[PDB]
Amino acid sequence: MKLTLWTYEGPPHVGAMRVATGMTGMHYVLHAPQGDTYADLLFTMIERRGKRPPVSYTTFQARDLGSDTAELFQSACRDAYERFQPQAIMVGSSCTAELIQDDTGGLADALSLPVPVVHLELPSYQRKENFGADESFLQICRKLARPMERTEKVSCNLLGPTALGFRHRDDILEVTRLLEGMGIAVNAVAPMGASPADIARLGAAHFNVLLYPETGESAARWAEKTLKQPYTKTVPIGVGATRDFVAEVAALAGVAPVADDSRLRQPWWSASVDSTYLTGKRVFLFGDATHVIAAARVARDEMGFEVVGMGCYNREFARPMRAAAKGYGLEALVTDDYLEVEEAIQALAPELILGTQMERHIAKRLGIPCAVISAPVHVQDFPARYSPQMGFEGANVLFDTWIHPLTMGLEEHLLTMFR
Amino acid sequence: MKLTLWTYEGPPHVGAMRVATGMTGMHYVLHAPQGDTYADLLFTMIERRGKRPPVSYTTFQARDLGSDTAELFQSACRDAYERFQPQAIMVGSSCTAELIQDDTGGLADALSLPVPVVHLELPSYQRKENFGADESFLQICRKLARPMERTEKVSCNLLGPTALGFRHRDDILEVTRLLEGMGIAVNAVAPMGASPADIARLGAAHFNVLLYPETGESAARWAEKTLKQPYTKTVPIGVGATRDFVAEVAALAGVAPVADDSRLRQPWWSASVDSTYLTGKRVFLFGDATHVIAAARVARDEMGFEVVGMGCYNREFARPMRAAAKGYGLEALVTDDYLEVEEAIQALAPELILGTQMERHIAKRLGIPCAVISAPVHVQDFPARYSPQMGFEGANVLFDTWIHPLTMGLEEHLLTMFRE
Amino acid sequence: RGQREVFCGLTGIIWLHRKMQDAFFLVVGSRTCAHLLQSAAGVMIFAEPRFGTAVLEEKDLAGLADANAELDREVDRLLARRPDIRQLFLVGSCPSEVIKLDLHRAAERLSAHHGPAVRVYNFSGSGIETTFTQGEDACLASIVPTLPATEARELLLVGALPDVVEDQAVSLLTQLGIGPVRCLPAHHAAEAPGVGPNTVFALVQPFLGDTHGALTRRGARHIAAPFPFGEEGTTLWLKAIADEFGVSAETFEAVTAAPRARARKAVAAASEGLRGKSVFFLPDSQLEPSLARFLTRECGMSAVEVGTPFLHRGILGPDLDLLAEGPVLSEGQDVERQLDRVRAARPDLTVCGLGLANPLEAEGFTTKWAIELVFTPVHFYEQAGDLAGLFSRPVRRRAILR
Amino acid sequence: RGQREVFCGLTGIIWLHRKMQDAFFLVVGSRTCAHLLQSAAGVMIFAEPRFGTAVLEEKDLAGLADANAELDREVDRLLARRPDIRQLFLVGSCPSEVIKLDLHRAAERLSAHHGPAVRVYNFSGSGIETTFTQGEDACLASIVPTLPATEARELLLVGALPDVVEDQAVSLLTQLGIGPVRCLPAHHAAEAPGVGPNTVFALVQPFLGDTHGALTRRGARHIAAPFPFGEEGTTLWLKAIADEFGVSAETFEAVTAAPRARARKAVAAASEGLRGKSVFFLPDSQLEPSLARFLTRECGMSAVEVGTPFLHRGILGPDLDLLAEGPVLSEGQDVERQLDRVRAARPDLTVCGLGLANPLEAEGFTTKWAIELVFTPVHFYEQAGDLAGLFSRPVRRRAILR
Ligand code: PMR
Ligand code: PMR
Ligand SMILES: [Cu+2]
Ligand SMILES: [Cu+2]
Repeated sequence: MKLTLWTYEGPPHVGAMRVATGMTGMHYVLHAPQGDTYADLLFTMIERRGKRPPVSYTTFQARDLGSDTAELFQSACRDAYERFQPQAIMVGSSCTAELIQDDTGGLADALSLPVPVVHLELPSYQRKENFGADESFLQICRKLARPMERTEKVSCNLLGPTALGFRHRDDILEVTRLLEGMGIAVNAVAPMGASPADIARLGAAHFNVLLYPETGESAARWAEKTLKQPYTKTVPIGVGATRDFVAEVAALAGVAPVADDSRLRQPWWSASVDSTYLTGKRVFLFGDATHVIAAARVARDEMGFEVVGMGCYNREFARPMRAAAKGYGLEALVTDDYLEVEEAIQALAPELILGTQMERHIAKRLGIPCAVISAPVHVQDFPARYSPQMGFEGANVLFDTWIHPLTMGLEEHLLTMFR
Repeated sequence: MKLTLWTYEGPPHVGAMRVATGMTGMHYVLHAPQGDTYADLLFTMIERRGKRPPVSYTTFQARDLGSDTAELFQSACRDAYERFQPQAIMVGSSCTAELIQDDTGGLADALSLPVPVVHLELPSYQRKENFGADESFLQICRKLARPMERTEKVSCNLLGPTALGFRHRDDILEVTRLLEGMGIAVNAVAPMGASPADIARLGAAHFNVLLYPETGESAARWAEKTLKQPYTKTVPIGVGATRDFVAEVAALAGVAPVADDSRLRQPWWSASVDSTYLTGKRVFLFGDATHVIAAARVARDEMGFEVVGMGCYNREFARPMRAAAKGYGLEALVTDDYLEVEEAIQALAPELILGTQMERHIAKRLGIPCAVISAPVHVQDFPARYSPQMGFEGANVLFDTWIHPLTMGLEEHLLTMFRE
Repeated sequence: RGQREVFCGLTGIIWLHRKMQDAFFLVVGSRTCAHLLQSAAGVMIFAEPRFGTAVLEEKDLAGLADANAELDREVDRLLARRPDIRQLFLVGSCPSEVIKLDLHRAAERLSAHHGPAVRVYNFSGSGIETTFTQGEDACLASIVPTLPATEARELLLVGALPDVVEDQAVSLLTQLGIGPVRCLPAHHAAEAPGVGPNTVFALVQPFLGDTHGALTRRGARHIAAPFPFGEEGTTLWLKAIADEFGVSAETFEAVTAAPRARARKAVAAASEGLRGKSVFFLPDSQLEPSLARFLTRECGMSAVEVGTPFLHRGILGPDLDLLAEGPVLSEGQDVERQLDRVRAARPDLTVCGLGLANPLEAEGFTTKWAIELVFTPVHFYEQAGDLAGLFSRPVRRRAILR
Repeated sequence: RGQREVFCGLTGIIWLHRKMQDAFFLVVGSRTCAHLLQSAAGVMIFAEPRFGTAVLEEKDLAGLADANAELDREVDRLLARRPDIRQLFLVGSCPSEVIKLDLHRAAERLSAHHGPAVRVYNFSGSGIETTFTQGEDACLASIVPTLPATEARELLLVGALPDVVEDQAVSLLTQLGIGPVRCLPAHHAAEAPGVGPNTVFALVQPFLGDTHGALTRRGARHIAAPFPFGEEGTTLWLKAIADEFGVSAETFEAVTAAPRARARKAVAAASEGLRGKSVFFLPDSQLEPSLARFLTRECGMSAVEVGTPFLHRGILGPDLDLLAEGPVLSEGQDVERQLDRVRAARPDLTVCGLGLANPLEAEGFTTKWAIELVFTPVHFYEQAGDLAGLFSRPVRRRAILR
């Protein structure tokens, strides 16, 4: 019953909702009490989305309970099909709806809508938003994706990018550029650029590229078994990881490793005499395990930083995080509580912190350089400009974003000394 | 005569070194005293070049004066040729060598080096840096560019980008992708990404694209006069200016205007409810005339700000400045003195300041949100990331860069209100 | 009847705890309500707020006595962190109501536990029962049945108001000269005032209906007046206060002449962009009747429709009499049908819910979002010009951009 | 002879500006020298520093008397603007030297008609005559003409020590048991030292040649000591000072044993990366033989050659004597041939200027920039580890970055 002031992840119904709005033509009716519409404006505000999210809440009140709740669910799904006209439907329940004896699948099946309907079961109190998104994507793949014939040219599927994600759009663009330079053609991108037709085309790709394991591991493994599609275990964040990803993708496809590193500037700008002071700086890393692992690798190898703290808020990723932290000689801070992170920061005192929005604000109160590298972000952290976190230009973006706070601190300190 | 602590532009020879660093295979031989090698290094840090700028200094001393200066210049030019093997050489004079009656022309001619030598005549004390770069580029074009049979297809030249320039490198890529999308292949880019072969290839283009007037205006006028090269008068900074530039260039090439608006996100983000507070913000704008005029257009038209200040340090562009400022109901501030700009900022008290690095520091002292849009910059402003100021991606970059200080100040104020 | 886009009542906590510095709002809710508070509060979350939510686990939902024990232990840990807090607010939430955990009995137990100093009032802001600004009055409607009685005939400003607006209202009422003012929401429990049949209460915000009932049971009788939105509404508010207290007409006019002129010039300056325009009101904040009236007469705008999540005719009476016969008054929400209606009407400006604000901008309709009116000082005379500017700004930006 | 890559003497103004609070550095030069100061200062110009340039125009060039008159007017305006400045320094420049404008006569006139409050001296920072740190030499040698002739024996520490380094040196000397200690670059004119036949001086910096000559004409005598950069060199410096002061060896050792241990530990803490490495010095800051001795003996780092723009054997003797015979000395500067020499040597660390650092790094040569030692406090005991880390950090970064 521990009181929570800040939550790193939301309820799984939010995570599954990050899949519906990414997909085009997929509307999902979710049983929620009247007032759970707050999560709808996350995409309209934080992600600045013109489209209304494909969510049709039942919005049951205290007046309507018992059979009336089922009546509201039935009518909501009927209206969603009748007017919203989705190409596919998936059904879920919020925490309050889960608590009552509500069966999402039964009413939707009784409606017998011609469009496919995907029933999601999510334990709202045990799991969190990332599991909701992952398991929702898994259910959509299982319901729609079939083992269709392979394509003529080499085709890859970009699994993992979901809505309300950190740099997902620009990272999609960068990885698409790398794959096109390789010679591979992206058969489909899910769930960000996906459609119910596109998921049916997941069986067409020769291999799957798993950009974000949090939202795409389970789809990747299910495609590995049922669809006989092998997926890449490496995430291309930073120059070294980008080269490793290029090698892995070339090995999987059989294509030649043509990576345009002309765009690359992070190695040379790091090797310059300017970035000498960057050597030995202490960095604390928190956020999603993939981002933190990649950022720690980048900071230690390419940026010349000493990885001083490492942790993730994905308890589902405890083992890779622990293994990576043992790689740099640390213990992984796998915690979902911001207070443990704050105590680690105070007792540890890093020079620079890279992490979530909570991470950045903790640093601001502690008065030490802060940058954002993880999924929990503000509206301002969603950029209109082209700011990938992956690929060779993503390396330049990472270098600039990480060195910007240190440069501000150095310039301000020098000015204050001079005055 | 006057006590100056901050200069918006350097001596005229610096712009010539900027042109030399921009092009490959061009060497600049400077008659300068020892200690004028300071400008060699701005490129190696601020622009961060992997290779030394292709410039040489005589570095004469008290011992090397009179005829010894002439001997030093002769030997320096000959050694520069025999060591660097450049395809072309230009010779110039600093303030100290301009004081003495040493003539770079006769000394450069007497060596009779086989590669073409370009003779640069720049009044150091009277003039400034941007004129130096413009005249250097113009003299290179005269000495190298010749009337040439036009290309088989539609080909264009990007004129203006020189070394030590405000996001010139990313603007090159952005305008280049714009041109390929519209169906026009780039013939050559000068001064940046140019060689003495490429300067001669300037006659092969169907038309000229003048990205930066400050360093590339004179070359375009000369090409119009002799090379018969029409030059675009629209600088594609901002969505509206980008569309105007696209229309003008499509008309010049005769191809249908096809521009990729998929990457564009600035108009929608400014149209969002989150951008409502931006309306009515008072912005002061200073720096190079072209960038400031374009930024004022961007701000007023789609950022919703009101431009309560406009000024430039380019005396050569005072007239377009005063013409543009009138369209917004203001008089421009054509000055090179930082005290005048500081007093204008204090009197105006704008909510946001867009200008050079000096303007950013002035805003920081005055506690005003600041952003940098103009040429005088530090290492920090030169980004490793793709940060164009032109095209639609440049418009997105402009939006984010301009609203970053405002959103940062808003967040700080919100936190202060919430908890003391 | 259908889908309803409006926030569940816990969102009223986010601006309540700014008024009440000795009150901690301990939400008893699931992960979803924690996420609501964290998201809505946004920047607040990083400045040690006074609201915290005790998440219910599967071991928590089972049983009630164990849930009560865990809630009590959580309260003790929190009081260890914050001994300064003396009026805690257990807040019922949707899963808490489904658990049927007794907030009343918990209030009694915790009040007995810390009788002398820390006294705890519990209300409900669950979405099944309470929506948006109904979160605020429900909080106040829980304190009222427990405040001490008094035997002095006094005026009290019922409703949460910003400190600037509160001091301005107090100054205006003292300029009237008759009647002492004791604001109902006490910023500190030690500063708690007294309410009884002697007192008379004048409403300052339209969503306060449960407080209306609680004060009706207290014995005080309402004085109906237009609510302070714009120069004219606040003018009639002060006029009704003066009539209730027998303050002479000439003294009230002399007091209000200059500030009324200032407010008039302020609204006139901002209404120019809005002159001859149309407005659509989507039901979120319950502020919509008074806002529509103020925009209709002071700002010269035309209202297609005024929508209300809950219409209290009793208190909104006078503001409805001032409001023209033009617009259609809607009670409840059907977001799909309302969206179709606003698409059909093509209003120049649409005061709509925040979740619908950006999509409506995408469709091409200028929008204003009432939650800012909930926080921003838009009440009374001086802030009336700011209130007009809030609606003027979106249309002005639409004109400037295109 | 040939192309040289050492900055003209005006760059020494920016740090002398930092050391001398009562001194303003008025540079009579062209726009090129103003751009030099602006580029070199970086952030410092934005803090309204004390160095300004009187840019000469074409009419200034044409008319010598006109130039003198407007110089006088500029100084009058500066004195009106800044009442705090009590000593003003006209800095010679290349264009001013070609002008033949006698800045010494100008300084005489200015001190005549602005004194006694304002003391006006001249020193030349022109590249044609003065190179880099010799500008500090030029200023410190220009002040000593006007120093009073004393009759009491005085120890004169000469050099622009950092204030923290200055106070450490002062405390260490006073606890040695020496008499009074004075510093030549005094922050204030009233604090300026006195020089006489009995007065004796010790040089903290090697490139202070002109001062070493000038103080001799006033009767002062030099201390034959190695320059106190780190660990043992500091011990030799203090021991020579004690020997000229008659301080016995045993009390000296008892005093310096405590700092010596931390100095040795700090040097060893950062010399581990430097172990078994080669150093290459480019002539930039006339400091090179001293840090070469430090690196070869204390850090155990091989030296292929030591380059100085002008090596003064008289002051550099003891440091050169302690330096090994194997390293070879370079006189003058020809960066074109020196780059081929550095390519032939293939050193693991190449100390050079900021200008050549990046191109050498692109070629695979780890580079250190010598201008940083004159800024960062690196002398004496406590900063020995700082200097060692300063030299080791580029090597470490190259090791990590592969
Ligand atoms: C010759 C011109 C020049 C310029 C443009 C500057 C600024 C500047 N010089 Mg270095 N620098 C040059 C040389 C020298 N700089 C000097 C000072 C100085 C310092 C303290 C520092 C430095 C550096 C640089 C740099 C890099 C700015 C950066 O660190 O962000 C610029 C452009 C900077 C560095 O190398 O980064 C660790 C740094 O710490 N300069 C001095 C003053 C006497 C000289 C003449
Ligand atoms: C419902 C949740 C939600 C989220 C994701 C945030 C963050 C955020 N809320 Mg804040 N807010 C949402 C809406 C509301 N917020 C609240 C308060 C508030 C206001 C007054 C303001 C705001 C806004 C926002 C915004 C816009 C980002 C901002 O301008 O800082 C986000 C994403 C912000 C604004 O300018 O909106 C355009 C601002 O001034 N919200 C409230 C509590 C009643 C609600 C329900
Ligand atoms: Cu910042
Ligand atoms: Cu900033």
